[PDB]
Amino acid sequence: MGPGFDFAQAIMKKNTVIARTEKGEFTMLGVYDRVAVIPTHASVGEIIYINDVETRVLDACALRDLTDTNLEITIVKLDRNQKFRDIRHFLPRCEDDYNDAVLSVHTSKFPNMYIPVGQVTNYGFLNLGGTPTHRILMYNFPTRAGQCGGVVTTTGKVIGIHVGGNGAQGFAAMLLHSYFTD
Ligand SMILES: Cc1nnc2n1CCNC2
Repeated sequence: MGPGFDFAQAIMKKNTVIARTEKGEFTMLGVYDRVAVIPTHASVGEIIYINDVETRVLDACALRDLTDTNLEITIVKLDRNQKFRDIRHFLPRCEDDYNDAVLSVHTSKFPNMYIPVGQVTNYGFLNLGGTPTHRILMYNFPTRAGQCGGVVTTTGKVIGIHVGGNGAQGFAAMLLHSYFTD
């Protein structure tokens, strides 16, 4: 409907896939080449389904800050026959707060969904389903089961991936440019 949705739509159409693990279906953001991100609670194994295609996982690391605290981001390298559009130039370099964000989701259950979540706080520390977690972004929208992995964007920036909520607020793990230097 406007410039926020236009940026979000561009990321969803070219840079997302449907990832299925033994823990369910997730929005998965492709970042560059065969490299994508997914919430660590997806529990990525040796084999993952990508748009219902059986895919070998070539390498996978969980992201953790230098305090040895969970960031809730898993980076995955897929044995896929096609590269993603490189979107690393849309990743912020530093922790920040934001105006006017959209949360975008694409699953079997929630196809082509775009939520205007408004203002995004650099919240920092969150106890996330019992796990101390750093670099959390917070927005005042009552997000639900099915939205994990959902991509959080502003006009010009891909800022995070949705990892939880409490029924009043939603929470996203920051994406930073330094996670994806090759
Ligand atoms: C690409 C990339 N960046 N960090 C990681 N990877 C794939 C292997 N695991 C960790």
